[PDB]
Amino acid sequence: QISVRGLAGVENVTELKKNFNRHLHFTLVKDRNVATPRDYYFALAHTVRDHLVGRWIRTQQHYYEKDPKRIYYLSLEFYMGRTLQNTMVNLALENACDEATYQLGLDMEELEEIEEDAGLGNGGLGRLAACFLDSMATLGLAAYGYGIRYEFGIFNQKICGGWQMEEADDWLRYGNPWEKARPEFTLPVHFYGRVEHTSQGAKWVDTQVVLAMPYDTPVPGYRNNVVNTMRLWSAKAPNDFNLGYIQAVLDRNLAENISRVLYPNDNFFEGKELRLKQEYFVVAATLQDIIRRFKSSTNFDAFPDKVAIQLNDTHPSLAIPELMRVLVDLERLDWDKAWEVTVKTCAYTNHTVLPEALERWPVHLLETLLPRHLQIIYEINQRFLNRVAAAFPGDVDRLRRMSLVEEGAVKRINMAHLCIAGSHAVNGVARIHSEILKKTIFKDFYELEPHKFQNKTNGITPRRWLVLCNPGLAEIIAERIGEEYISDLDQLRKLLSYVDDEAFIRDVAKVKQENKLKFAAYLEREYKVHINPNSLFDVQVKRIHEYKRQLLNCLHVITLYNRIKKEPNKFVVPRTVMIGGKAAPGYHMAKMIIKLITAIGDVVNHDPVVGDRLRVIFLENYRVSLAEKVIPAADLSEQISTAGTEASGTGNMKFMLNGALTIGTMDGANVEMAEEAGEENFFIFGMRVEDVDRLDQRGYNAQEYYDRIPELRQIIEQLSSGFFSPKQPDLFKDIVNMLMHHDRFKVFADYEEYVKCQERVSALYKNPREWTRMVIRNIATSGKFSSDRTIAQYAREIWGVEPSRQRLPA
Amino acid sequence: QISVRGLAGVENVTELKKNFNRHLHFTLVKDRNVATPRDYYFALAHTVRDHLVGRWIRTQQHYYEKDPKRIYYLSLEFYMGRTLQNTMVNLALENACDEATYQLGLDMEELEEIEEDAGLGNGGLGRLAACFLDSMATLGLAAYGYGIRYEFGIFNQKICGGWQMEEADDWLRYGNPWEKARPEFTLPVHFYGRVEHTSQGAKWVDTQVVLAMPYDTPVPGYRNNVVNTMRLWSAKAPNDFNLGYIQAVLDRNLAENISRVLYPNDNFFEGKELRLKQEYFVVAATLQDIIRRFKSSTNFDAFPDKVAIQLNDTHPSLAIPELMRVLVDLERLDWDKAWEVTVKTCAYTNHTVLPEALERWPVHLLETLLPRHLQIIYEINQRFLNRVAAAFPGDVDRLRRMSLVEEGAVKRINMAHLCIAGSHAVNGVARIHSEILKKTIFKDFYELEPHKFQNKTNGITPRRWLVLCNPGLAEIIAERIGEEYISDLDQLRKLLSYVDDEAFIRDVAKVKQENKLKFAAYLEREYKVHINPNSLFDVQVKRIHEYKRQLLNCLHVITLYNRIKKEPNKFVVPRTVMIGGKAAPGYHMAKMIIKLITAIGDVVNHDPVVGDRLRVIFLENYRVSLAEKVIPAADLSEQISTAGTEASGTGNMKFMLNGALTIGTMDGANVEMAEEAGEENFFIFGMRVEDVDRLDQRGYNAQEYYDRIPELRQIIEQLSSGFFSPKQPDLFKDIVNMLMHHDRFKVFADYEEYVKCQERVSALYKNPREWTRMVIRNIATSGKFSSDRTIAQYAREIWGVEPSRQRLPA
Ligand SMILES: O=C(NC(=O)c1ccc2ccccc2c1)N[C@@H]1O[C@H](CO)[C@@H](O)[C@H](O)[C@H]1O
Ligand SMILES: O=C(NC(=O)c1ccc2ccccc2c1)N[C@@H]1O[C@H](CO)[C@@H](O)[C@H](O)[C@H]1O
Ligand SMILES: O=C(NC(=O)c1ccc2ccccc2c1)N[C@@H]1O[C@H](CO)[C@@H](O)[C@H](O)[C@H]1O
Ligand SMILES: O=C(NC(=O)c1ccc2ccccc2c1)N[C@@H]1O[C@H](CO)[C@@H](O)[C@H](O)[C@H]1O
Ligand SMILES: O=c1[nH]cnc2c1ncn2[C@@H]1O[C@H](COP(=O)(O)O)[C@@H](O)[C@H]1O
Ligand SMILES: O=c1[nH]cnc2c1ncn2[C@@H]1O[C@H](COP(=O)(O)O)[C@@H](O)[C@H]1O
Ligand SMILES: *Cc1c(COP(=O)(O)O)cnc(C)c1O
Ligand SMILES: *Cc1c(COP(=O)(O)O)cnc(C)c1O
Repeated sequence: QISVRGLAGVENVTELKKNFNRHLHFTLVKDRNVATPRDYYFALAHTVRDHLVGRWIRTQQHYYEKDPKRIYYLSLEFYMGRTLQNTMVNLALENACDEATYQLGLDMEELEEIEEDAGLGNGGLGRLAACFLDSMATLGLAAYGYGIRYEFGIFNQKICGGWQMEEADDWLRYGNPWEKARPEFTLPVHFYGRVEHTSQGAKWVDTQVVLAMPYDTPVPGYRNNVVNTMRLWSAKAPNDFNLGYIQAVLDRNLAENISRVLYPNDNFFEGKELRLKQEYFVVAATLQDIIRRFKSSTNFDAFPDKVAIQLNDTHPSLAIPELMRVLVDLERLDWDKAWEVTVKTCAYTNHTVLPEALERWPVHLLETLLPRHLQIIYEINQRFLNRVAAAFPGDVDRLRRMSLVEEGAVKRINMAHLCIAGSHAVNGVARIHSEILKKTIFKDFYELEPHKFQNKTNGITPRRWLVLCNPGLAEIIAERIGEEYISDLDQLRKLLSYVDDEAFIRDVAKVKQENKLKFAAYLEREYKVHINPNSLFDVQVKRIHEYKRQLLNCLHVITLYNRIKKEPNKFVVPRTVMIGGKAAPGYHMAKMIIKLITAIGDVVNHDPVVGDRLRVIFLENYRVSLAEKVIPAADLSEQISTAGTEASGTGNMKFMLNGALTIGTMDGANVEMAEEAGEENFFIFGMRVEDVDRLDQRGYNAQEYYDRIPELRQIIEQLSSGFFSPKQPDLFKDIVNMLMHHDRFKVFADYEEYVKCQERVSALYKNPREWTRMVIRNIATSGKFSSDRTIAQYAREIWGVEPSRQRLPA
Repeated sequence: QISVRGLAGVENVTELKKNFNRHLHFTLVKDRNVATPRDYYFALAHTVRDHLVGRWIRTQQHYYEKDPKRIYYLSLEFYMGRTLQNTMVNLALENACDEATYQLGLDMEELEEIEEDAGLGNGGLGRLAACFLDSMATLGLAAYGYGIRYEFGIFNQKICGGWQMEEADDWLRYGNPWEKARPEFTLPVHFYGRVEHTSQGAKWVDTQVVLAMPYDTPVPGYRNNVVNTMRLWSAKAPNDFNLGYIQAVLDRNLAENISRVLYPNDNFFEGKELRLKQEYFVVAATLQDIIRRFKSSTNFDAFPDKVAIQLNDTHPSLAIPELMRVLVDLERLDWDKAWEVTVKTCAYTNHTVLPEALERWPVHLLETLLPRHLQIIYEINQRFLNRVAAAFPGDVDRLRRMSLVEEGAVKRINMAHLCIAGSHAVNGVARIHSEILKKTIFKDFYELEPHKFQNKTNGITPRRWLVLCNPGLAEIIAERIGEEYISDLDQLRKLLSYVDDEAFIRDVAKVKQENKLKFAAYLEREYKVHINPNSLFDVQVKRIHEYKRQLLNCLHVITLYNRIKKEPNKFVVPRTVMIGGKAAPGYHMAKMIIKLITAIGDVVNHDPVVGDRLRVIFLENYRVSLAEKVIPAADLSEQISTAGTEASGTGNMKFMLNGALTIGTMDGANVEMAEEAGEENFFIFGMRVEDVDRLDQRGYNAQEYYDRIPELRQIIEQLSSGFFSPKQPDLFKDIVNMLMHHDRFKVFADYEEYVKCQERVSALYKNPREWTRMVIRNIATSGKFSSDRTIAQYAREIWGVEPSRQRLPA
């Protein structure tokens, strides 16, 4: 049908059809007469999966032969989404499979909807790991993703009476065709025990053993025949575990609980023992694999030349003392040499400056669970603080500020300080964020070792986030500039010469309209809600956090409603305001915000005077597969975090690539986005970081804004009096109290500028031609935000390896 | 190589080789360079598995079209063993696969040793279900086996310091290629709750729900292209289960524990709640399947014409009140009509007369877990006792004896009485056992309803228990009488005309010698123990129970040892005495017996004066795959239970088919075996049932035997004084105390006759020609003990269906 989806040759189509029928019969044990749509999905999945095998075996044997430097990306989260369409895209099989299934009397898009998301992450950090794997494979790097195979990923969100309910994400129920179990490569992981000091150094003894069983998932590069591996560990009890009899067998669950469920708290660090076990589990098993592979090529001098370990946040920070443990205790290397190797091997990426999110493990937990690692941490700390004292003699306060050990009621280990000490590179994820790191929370470390600190601005893969989710846009772009931009997104700059092209303007606007029509139909079919497809699609999708300020969006929505009620017969640009995202289960305020959004919707959507001029919809169960649907349909992207709080954002980039304009603060990657597109092509508002700082020094008084802005006062009165909850008039008292007395994120301070900026958005939307021209200027300058660019910078500036777009033989 | 293993045609061999290579590549994702023997096993397994698919689909669709009466065999145990060789045998693929693998440079027998046993049973009852499935498929019956997919089967037995240790049987660790998960056919099972009485009858409400997910395993008939299904249920938590958040997800384990582990207690009934849950779980899920299939053909009059349910012991006895529940509560049938349907549908098989093994569930457990079923049981009981009162007016003691409710400190439900009341047929498993049922424990029920009581003497499948495990014997038999005996074992009678045939005598003896050589080599390679292959292989393998009297065997062994020590320079027939079997983990005496056997071995095997004239070996981890090795190697089969205690035995039949002579009491199927072969061709000794009865009336005094038999006294003195345990002289005091003061099984009473009979065995073994001639007379008359005969009797006399050896189209 469309060019970017590849060739549908007679020979390929015939072959796909017969392999489909073979799998239906031999693999699924069904015949056409009782087969369901799910059976058909699995037959297709197995058929496409077959095409990965040869490339996967030969990629991995190629690495064994050529022995390049290996990149190990350690993460507790890999937010992969669906795999079927992505595999077809990267293998150039999409049109062929579409034709093959059409000829068998099936709709491939319907079959694609059956696949469960691999929801093994919370949001941005987990999705970044997924985009990175795609880019590393596309750039021909010998890269491995290592994590945990959670039996249950991020919870499915149900909305009941306006409240979030959580249910288990049983994503493995029907099986996972994309994983290959490797029980033969099972490895032991140790917990508890005690440290014994012999003549020949320390020994960790009397441990409890949990087995780590790997499951391998292929990661195909874009049309380069490279297939890398994501290896995820599953927890298994040893066979003599607890070995009255029946209870001992049932107690195996205790060991296997390690890989049972993803922790869904993305707001606040909680020192839970099970989480600590997960963190060590992934680290201990992974490092054995790394070392095995390094030995199968005595001398650890060459270790950093052959191995890079990237830590996705501090979550796998135990890699640093674990590497030291193995090198010192098992390999008998001297401390200083082991430390040199460790530092040159490890690099650390930070994802937030919010103090409550930083990992600070109680010493008493580490003492019980990992006694040897605590000893090693103490020794790392002593040697590090000796270096600080020599560099800054007499600066006693610096010593306590930089210590890996935090003093207080409970002693804690600062995992971020551990990561900086033990890594040769530390990076933030957007230019402003990396600057904030050097000026604020890690200032002392930057002064000691300035060379360690880098920036690596985030990116997204243009495969999933353009070609897969928005084929209509990919095609109209390809018609003008060819197909090379898919693996070289900078080429989108060529589209600037089409900003005055009448055909292209019309095509861009047509693709958006079709996407909006498709999404409007999806909302009725799956959720029974009606929307006007001619309205401006105003979208804020991301996890629910106070710093992300969904509340500020709520205030604007109520303002528009109140303005309509005040002057009903005046014209306003119709809007469909869509807010979606999950709240961490223990985050009370976030759960209240969800309830507020639905409550606003209940009043607004049923007011006859409003009509179809304003609609407020909460998008339930926001996840990767839903993002692929809503983002192509969006007109306006809400990126409205308080300046200095959102480290980067990546959703922002997805919307820019897909033809939405952005209303945003100068925060995270928004700054660089506006810089690329031009500030005149961006809807920028609000305090800058400097203005926030000035307000903090003076003290933030919300009452001032309430007193001086009548429209804001009205909203607060409505909230307080029970206008949005007639049967429970005090329902939103917590929200009001927070806004008035303890708002860390200064919602009121940005309100006026936000409302004014929103008026400028509505004004431009009235001029479809000028709206679309500005859209073209955004799409054309989105190239920097490809994760291919990001990964190439990691490769060259941190890992010390060269990327290549060169094909492996098919 | 050998004829009975089928053809190895050029076309088949070429096809098997390429499909093997395809699976290695596409299914296992390996290449020849890093593939291990386990990978090669799985490639072969998948290759053979492919050949089952077409036949499986067409057998099941054939049943849907022809709508025959369906047989449902309900069991908590299916002791299947390995599947690969059995599948090859039944499909006539063995020689072809042997050649195919040979040409790829592999040894198929080595690959076969990699497969784990499916150890989903304890012993005879579980293995009977497995033999029955094979025979039902071979006789073309529309039969389904329904049970539980235990994650852990019967424990692996390790011997440490002479003691049994149990470890988890993690049989699913590497995957199971023989099962097909059917998550789409998941069904709900209800527990707890309460009973509500409305105008429209009773309702069971406020229940907890556990999901039952089926896994299907193919059961191929012998070369008839029939492939039946064994459906095993796995427990799954519903997605809103317990739905702080983390704990709720981890608590899903509580629901899923239902199918976690097989209960290994085969001696003593224990009223454990988890076991009750298992029993209802299998029954509730199975009955929904039965009813669904019956409806997919309103009128339940025809239900018994289309459905037979066979209860393997009382373990699935809840089927009776569950069927009543569904018919009365859900389908709205009147009680009397539902009861008529239930009785005509169900039949019950008893496997023991020992009172401690009978299921007697505390009322308080049923009240909490299954409140509606308890109400139904009470109602069944009232109506049943009304019938008894009308038949035997004024007989008040009969009423309390026959009641399903047992009075006492704790009220209990007698599940056996429930089964008799609710079944149209009740059978024992050997003629003497069925007679004992009618004369003793079920006498009252027999007097009320004599027509219900039947005999169905047990059998074993000649596929697994001759062709598979003893191909050498199968071949020499086939050379003389052809191949038809494999599915018509009565044809073995033709071998009587070869009893004086010199060539055949030599061939029978040669096959035995080769089997003994092969097993002697196995013992050295896998267990590092040396044996004389020229000695008489004296074998007792079965679960360790007091009634089975492994202790009597022990007494004989010590007698031979003491006789040798008394007259060292006298000639005795050399013996290798092999005892093997698992003890239930909580059965203290059985664990002591194992320790005694190893302790005897420790003294006997290291006495220089003994030499290689006597060896005592405990066969560790006795299971189906080990039985297939040891049984073909045996010369003497020990079947020495106290008369009236072993309901049938089936091991006895396996040994008879494989060319061993039997030393046994007139117990269980031994009686019929001796009747078939002729008493002159059997080594019969000891008390008959009548003699045991006479001894009980008088009172059994063990002291009498101790006082009057000097050789017995010596052994007891040796045991008491610490001759077999020098460092713990009182180790065996429990054994001695039991033998002297509370032996339910009269070990001393059979001692003299047993020892004398053993002398007659040794005498015959000195004459190899006459030994072998008697062996031929045994093999020739073993035909009755085919499970094909057993199943044909069930079919005709209980289920009301005709068997057929007719092929389905390939
Ligand atoms: O589709 C599957 N088919 C079988 O296991 C299968 C196929 C044919 C069979 C023929 C005879 C007997 C068993 C069979 C099982 N298995 C599924 O494979 C998935 C992807 O590898 C895996 O995730 C599932 O756990 C498994 O059920
Ligand atoms: O998603 C993020 N964090 C999490 O999901 C997360 C996960 C586990 C946590 C555990 C304890 C405390 C905070 C946690 C946050 N961070 C986001 O990372 C993106 C990728 O760099 C970035 O664009 C966002 O600005 C950042 O908030
Ligand atoms: O052998 C298996 N292979 C795969 O799952 C497989 C094969 C090829 C693949 C290619 C690319 C990505 C994943 C793949 C998985 N799976 C096993 O199938 C068994 C039998 O059906 C089942 O019991 C095991 O659970 C499963 O690991
Ligand atoms: O194996 C048997 N029983 C068990 O394994 C078993 C299983 C679970 C139990 C639970 C509670 C009490 C006893 C149990 C026995 N019985 C044997 O059945 C054979 C087949 O009919 C028969 O040949 C044997 O004589 C009988 O002991
Ligand atoms: O010992 C070896 N001999 C030959 N090939 C090997 C060996 N070790 C690893 N390989 C190849 O490297 C691939 C990946 O190995 P892994 O990354 O260590 O798991 C395998 O699939 C093999 O093709
Ligand atoms: O609804 C039906 N239409 C056609 N075939 C069916 C239908 N129901 C069952 N079958 C056939 O019967 C087989 C076994 O079904 P089951 O025993 O009910 O699980 C299936 O594999 C089908 O081939
Ligand atoms: C991209 C993405 C995110 C990250 O969005 P931000 O707006 O950067 O927080 C979160 N969830 C999903 C499902 C995503 O795809
Ligand atoms: C046949 C068999 C049994 C039954 O043996 P009996 O001697 O009849 O108790 C027990 N276990 C296994 C593994 C068997 O094969």
